[PDB]
Amino acid sequence: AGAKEIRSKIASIKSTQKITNAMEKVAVSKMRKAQMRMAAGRPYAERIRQVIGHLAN
Amino acid sequence: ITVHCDIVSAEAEIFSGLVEMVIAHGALGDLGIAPGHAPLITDLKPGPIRLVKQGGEQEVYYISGGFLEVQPNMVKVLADTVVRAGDLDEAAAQEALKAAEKALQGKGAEFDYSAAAARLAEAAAQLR
Amino acid sequence: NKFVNTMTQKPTVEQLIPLHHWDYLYEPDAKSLLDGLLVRYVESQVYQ
Repeated sequence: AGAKEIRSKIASIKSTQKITNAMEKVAVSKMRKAQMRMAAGRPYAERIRQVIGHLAN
Repeated sequence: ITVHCDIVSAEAEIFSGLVEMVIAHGALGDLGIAPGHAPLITDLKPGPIRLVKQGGEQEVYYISGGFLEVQPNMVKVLADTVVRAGDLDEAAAQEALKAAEKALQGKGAEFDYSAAAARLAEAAAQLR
Repeated sequence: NKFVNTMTQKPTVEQLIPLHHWDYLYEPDAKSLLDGLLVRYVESQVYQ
């Protein structure tokens, strides 16, 4: 048809681009929360491995 | 006069520092551990662990059971986040069978492997 | 998946079940203790 429909499509795609840009930083923030939780659970597992090694030998 | 006590769980640390006396509820009776105690591995009951820090400070953490490992220069408490038990231990297993409510199990042959893997391999490449 | 770095996730398969001058004062029997610790170890590896 003309310029009016194209201008509406541009605004629609622009509104979507703004949130996917924000969601990238939200994913990075949640990645850091998951990485600290990975480190917090290591001492328990390594110590249980150290006990079973002697308790079996 | 003090040892390095570390109360830990599969998810995170509960305590870490220097202590003068550690009081625990063992599976065969209560214990009182102080510096230089002999090597000891033990099963813990669900209840509060009392610690004494140099001097007069008294930490009282509630633990749902676990394992106490002791050595003359280190005290490790491997706690549990939940209270394990034969009914709870079996119920979660039965609920994991029940949750897998599959009308038709199938065979596992899965001969469509390449047709599905290659379609997604090509599609995933075009997107980046 | 394993976290190689912030830009690389590696798909992996890890074996779970099939794994010096003093001894412990085992309160219960050492067999009873080994049975419980091996179960806690496998659950912890799955959680990790």
